Amino acid sequence: DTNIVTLTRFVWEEGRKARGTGEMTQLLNSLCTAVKAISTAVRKAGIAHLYGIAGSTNVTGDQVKKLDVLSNDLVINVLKSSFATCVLVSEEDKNAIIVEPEKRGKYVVCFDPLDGSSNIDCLVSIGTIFGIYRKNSTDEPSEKDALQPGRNLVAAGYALYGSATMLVLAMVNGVNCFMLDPAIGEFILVDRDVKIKKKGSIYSINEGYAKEFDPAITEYIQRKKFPPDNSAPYGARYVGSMVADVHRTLVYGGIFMYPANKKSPKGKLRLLYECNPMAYVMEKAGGLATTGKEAVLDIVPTDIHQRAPIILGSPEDVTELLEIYQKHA
Amino acid sequence: DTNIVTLTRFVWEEGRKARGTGEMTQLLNSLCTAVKAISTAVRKAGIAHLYGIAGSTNVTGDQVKKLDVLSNDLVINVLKSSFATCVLVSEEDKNAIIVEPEKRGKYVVCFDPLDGSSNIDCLVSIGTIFGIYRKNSTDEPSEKDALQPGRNLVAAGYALYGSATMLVLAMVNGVNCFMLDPAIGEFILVDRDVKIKKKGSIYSINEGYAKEFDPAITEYIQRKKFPPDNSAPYGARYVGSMVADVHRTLVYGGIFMYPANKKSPKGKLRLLYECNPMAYVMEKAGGLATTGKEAVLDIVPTDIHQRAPIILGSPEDVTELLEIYQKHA
Amino acid sequence: DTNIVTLTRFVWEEGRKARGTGEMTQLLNSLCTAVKAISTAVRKAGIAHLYGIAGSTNVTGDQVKKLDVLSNDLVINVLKSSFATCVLVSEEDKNAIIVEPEKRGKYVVCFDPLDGSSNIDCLVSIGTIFGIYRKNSTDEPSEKDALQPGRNLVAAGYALYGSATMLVLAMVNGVNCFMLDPAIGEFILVDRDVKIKKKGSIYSINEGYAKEFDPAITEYIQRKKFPPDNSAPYGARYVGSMVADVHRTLVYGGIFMYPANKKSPKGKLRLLYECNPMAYVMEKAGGLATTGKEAVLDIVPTDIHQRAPIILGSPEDVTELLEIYQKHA
Amino acid sequence: DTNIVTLTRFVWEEGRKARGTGEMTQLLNSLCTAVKAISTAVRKAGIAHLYGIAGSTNVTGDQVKKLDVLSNDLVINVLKSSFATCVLVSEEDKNAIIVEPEKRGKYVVCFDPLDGSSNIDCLVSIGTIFGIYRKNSTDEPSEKDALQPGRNLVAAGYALYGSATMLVLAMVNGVNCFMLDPAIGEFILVDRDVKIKKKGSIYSINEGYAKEFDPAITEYIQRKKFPPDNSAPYGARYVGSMVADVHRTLVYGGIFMYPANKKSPKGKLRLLYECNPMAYVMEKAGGLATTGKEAVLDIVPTDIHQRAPIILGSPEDVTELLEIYQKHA
Ligand SMILES: O=P(O)(O)OC[C@H]1O[C@](O)(CO)[C@@H](O)[C@@H]1O
Ligand SMILES: O=P(O)(O)OC[C@H]1O[C@](O)(CO)[C@@H](O)[C@@H]1O
Ligand SMILES: O=P(O)(O)OC[C@H]1O[C@](O)(CO)[C@@H](O)[C@@H]1O
Ligand SMILES: O=P(O)(O)OC[C@H]1O[C@](O)(CO)[C@@H](O)[C@@H]1O
Ligand SMILES: [Mg+2]
Ligand SMILES: [Mg+2]
Ligand SMILES: [Mg+2]
Ligand SMILES: [Mg+2]
Ligand SMILES: [Mg+2]
Ligand SMILES: [Mg+2]
Ligand SMILES: [Mg+2]
Ligand SMILES: [Mg+2]
Ligand SMILES: [Mg+2]
Ligand SMILES: [Mg+2]
Ligand SMILES: [Mg+2]
Ligand SMILES: [Mg+2]
Repeated sequence: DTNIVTLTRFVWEEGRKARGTGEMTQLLNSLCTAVKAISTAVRKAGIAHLYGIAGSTNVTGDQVKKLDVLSNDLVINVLKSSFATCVLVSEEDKNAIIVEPEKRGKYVVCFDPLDGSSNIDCLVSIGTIFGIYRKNSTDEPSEKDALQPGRNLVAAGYALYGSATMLVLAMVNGVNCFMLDPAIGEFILVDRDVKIKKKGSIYSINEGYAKEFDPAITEYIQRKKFPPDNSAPYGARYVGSMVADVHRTLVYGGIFMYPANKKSPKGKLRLLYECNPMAYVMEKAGGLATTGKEAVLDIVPTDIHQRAPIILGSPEDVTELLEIYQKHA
Repeated sequence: DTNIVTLTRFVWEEGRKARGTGEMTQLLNSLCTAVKAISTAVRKAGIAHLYGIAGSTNVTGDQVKKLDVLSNDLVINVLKSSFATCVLVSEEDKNAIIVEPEKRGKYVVCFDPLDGSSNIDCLVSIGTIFGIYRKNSTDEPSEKDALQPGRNLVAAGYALYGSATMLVLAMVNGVNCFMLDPAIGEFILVDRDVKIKKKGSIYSINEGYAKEFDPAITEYIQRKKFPPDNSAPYGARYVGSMVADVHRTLVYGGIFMYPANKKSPKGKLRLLYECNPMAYVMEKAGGLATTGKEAVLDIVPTDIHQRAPIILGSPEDVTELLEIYQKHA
Repeated sequence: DTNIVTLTRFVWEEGRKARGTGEMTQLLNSLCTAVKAISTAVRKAGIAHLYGIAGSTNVTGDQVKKLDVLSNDLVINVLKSSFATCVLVSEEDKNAIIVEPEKRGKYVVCFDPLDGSSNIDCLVSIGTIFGIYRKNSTDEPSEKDALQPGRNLVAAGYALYGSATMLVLAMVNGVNCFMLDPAIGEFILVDRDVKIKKKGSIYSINEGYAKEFDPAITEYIQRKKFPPDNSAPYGARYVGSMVADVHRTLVYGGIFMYPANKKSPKGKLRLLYECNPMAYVMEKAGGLATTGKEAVLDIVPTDIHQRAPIILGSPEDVTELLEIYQKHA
Repeated sequence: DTNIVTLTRFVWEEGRKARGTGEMTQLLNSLCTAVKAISTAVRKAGIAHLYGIAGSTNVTGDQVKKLDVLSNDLVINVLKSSFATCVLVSEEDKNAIIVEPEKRGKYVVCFDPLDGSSNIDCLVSIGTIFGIYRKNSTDEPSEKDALQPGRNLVAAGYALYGSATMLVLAMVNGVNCFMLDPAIGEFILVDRDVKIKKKGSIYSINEGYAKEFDPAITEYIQRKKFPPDNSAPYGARYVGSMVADVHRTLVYGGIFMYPANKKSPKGKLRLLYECNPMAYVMEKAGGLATTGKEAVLDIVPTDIHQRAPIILGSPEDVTELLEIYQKHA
């Protein structure tokens, strides 16, 4: 169209304001390259024979897939080569990766290189999740520097490999959506300064765990099906990939839940590279993100791979649920 | 790789056996071209400004979307130009389209040009559904020729615009999956002669209608959450696009339900271009497809736009549900 | 645009007229798949490390390149699998390939799988050339069936991997250009029934052989630079890939020459899979194609790999040259 | 491959050394986006109906084409939005474009947005040419700042839309080739620190102007055809697009000539955005670039649209020609 707002440009201009080393741009710019490479391998994964196990288990017990490994090498290498990072945390690595001194920059990046594992083989939409923190310490970089609360985030978001490829990016001022254009391989701004509705009509949870749910979730779900005021019941949606279910929740509004259950005190989703980035996006969009007892973004992690319940979405729906928990406490 | 099994080749060879006019190949071959064009517009739909209403209502009351209109023109035109069709039924047209005499062939094609409407804007996977019948009558072609039971189907299947684009094709001998390769725009065979597991671990239904469900569905869902034998409960998945939920059901096994409810005697999904094609795929894959009272494929339609409950999936799961209905009858 | 004239459709309709086995369509349709695969590997050849020698010499003494080998396997396999061919002649194979009995069809296809070898590494436009003959004999298929004059051709043309990818196709009624659309991988009709100008302003020959040229070529070139009537001199163009130089000659008009020289009685270009297909295109376009002494299309070959001088182009320019040769004879 | 040297990365690292504002990277990075957009429109130009005149004449008398206009808007807009430029000179604009104050940076960029005009319609390879100078003056930016000799260049090069898309980039330390990967839309390093052979075997000139050539060119051409030492004659190549002929000359070696003629005292190629960028590339590659009487890079321009003879290539060939001119002087 001959004037093209790309994620690359939009980023200079934003951080142009606060005169900067500009290495955030180099960082985000390297992450896009990793995102396009993953998007491309995923669009042809059965032709490239990329579905299957790799033959290892990761620290949180996931059966690793070939695409986990490809997308993880891709993200690690482009992050290093950006000269903008010093500590990397990934779902797929037991410990934090410390960047070699020549390539160090001031940022720590937590990421899930491929989220949605149960959905790879059936071609359901899948994604990549990331959060970026500035290094706070003066000490030599270490795993410690990844142990900050989600409120310290400077940038967060995700790539969605859906019917189209979208890069959702949240920073201190707001949330912006960029769609990948396959013909020129740029990320193009499509939604500016996104805000989630005050209240939704959709609830998204895996109801197969009904037997393990706490009484607050149980009551809340029953209320979504049998409204007390005789309003229309909520529709149910659970795609089964966090990135897809959170993304719909952002665009259409509503609520997404992966609560603590009887079996899991801490839920299943991982705090550093699933829960915090999603909660940061939601908060920057005007929504909320809570365990049922406290804000996800205030938790000080003690383990890079720790888990957390999460309930996120429109503020009115998330608040109604918080009240049920307070009512039971 | 220099030997390429494309959907085009695989089709000559199959129908090569029964020496043929070969116009089925011309037909399926034209449908691929429509499928690649739709796949391409969908991958860049927000950049092309293709999300939104068109500003009409279709015969079954859907709020029409720009992509409904594009994908529907694309399918109509390529079907005509194939010289293989005489009657077209589409979700988006009040009546059957009769093909102009110069372009007539012996096939009637029912299709949903873009399925998954609620999922377009949030980038969730979406699709195209079709079923092909031979003309049975000697009369001038008419809407009548689309009114055959699903058992008369000669070919059926769907395109899935997911993380990758897949063409699932069922014919008298079996079901085969072809993945679109974006670099050369061919459909490449990836799964040969697919069979669905005897029994699954996943149930897929919109539980927001709990208040309208009949007692058979209600009991069946409660049994999936609280197993009587104390086996692990089923996981829940509901993407919200028929094509995506059926596809997962085909690959991983399990069950998919869009049952009659108190509000809808006939359910919501449409018999000619949603229920029959999916039920034909399932049956050709070794699964089942029933209203709760009879086989989808035996219903003789009386209206091109009529609806039908549908419950489809692994034979063991679909049978357990049928028993509950018999138990209540 | 929702009505798409593809090479696939245009071919059914043409041969629809003369009711046919339709295996020409299957043939041309398989050749497109090979053409898109080659087009794709060529667009990324330095990234895939596809420039270089393969490490063999072919029958006419060419230093073979990796891309020669890839494009040649691709063309052989798709031709076989089309069930439309019984004898294949390729630049890259010492002898004619006889197709295994199960896959036999009635066509013999001569082809140059990758033309333009000197131009691969410098990214200059390159191509694929082919001619198709019906089998005339009743004998078991043999190399003999490829030894027919170019006038027996039923179809001929070329793919050009230039700034865009074009498939030029000549058949009994005329010449049509199809451009490959990278987004949907179809060949789309762009120029219908092409005709070359009666007279051009461009001459295309490698003038580095001035010392070996016969006196007819020498005089003709001097006349192009110093017109006797004081008209503007012709411009010179020599891309150095037959497919590119012939294609420009077709579109803009003019003349292309690879004449016999003192060193080569028969010139360098190869009769079966370079000279005949190009001469058939030219003649179907209203131009001419001659050795300097006789029509290329009338030569009865005695060797699948024999060479022939060729001078082709607008009829007025090619005739002026023929007169010079008659004048010298 | 999971480690990807892109033009983007390679540029940070180079200019990383000399700690910088980094706006050269932003500049080159914006130019790539323009280059991919042009590459994409050119690959489908006949399907998009992009061949034809626009219906104007530019300052140096060229009949303007639709693609001239598209590629020129694309380059202007991405240059502005980079915040790295203050003065733009383009073939297609009568005067220098002064950038609006908010978007000013320190660089002046001269460019030919689409070179190769005679070759667009016949699908011959075409290109984009550019040279970048730092602003030297303290005055408000003006056309004056584009009037520097080619020796002041900080960066120069070209995009080639050939069988593949290549970005050739010359800077103070050397010349590097990046190939565009269509699947991820990045420029990937393929040739590092390119050097042109000391001596070639190819001469590239439009011999249709034989009647207007000076006696030095005439003798030089005759020597290429009739070697005095009885070595093999040079091959001739003239694609007819400067970018293609210069690129081959860089890779294979040899010589390229667009000399002053009797009709044109200054030749035809344009100094600011054709001759200088090409001469800078050549010199950085170890070759030479001369008018026949002086180095192209030393000419102080007096007019943004002035023309210059140019003879460029391997140093041994270019020197032999210079000697002929000295011999005639
Ligand atoms: O199958 P479950 O227990 O509902 O898990 C679904 C969740 O698991 C994940 O795959 C991560 O493991 C998320 O993407 C998704 O939200
Ligand atoms: O929102 P609901 O009532 O669950 O409808 C979902 C169904 O509707 C459809 O969009 C068709 O209208 C299907 O693709 C999907 O199965
Ligand atoms: O280098 P030469 O002798 O001019 O050969 C050019 C010819 O050679 C070919 O590469 C075939 O060998 C043709 O494509 C082209 O016309
Ligand atoms: O047709 P001519 O006079 O040889 O001009 C060819 C030159 O013209 C250009 O098109 C620029 O006008 C160059 O790309 C090419 O070198
Ligand atoms: Mg995992
Ligand atoms: Mg995850
Ligand atoms: Mg993961
Ligand atoms: Mg609808
Ligand atoms: Mg539907
Ligand atoms: Mg629909
Ligand atoms: Mg060869
Ligand atoms: Mg050849
Ligand atoms: Mg060849
Ligand atoms: Mg021009
Ligand atoms: Mg130019
Ligand atoms: Mg130009």
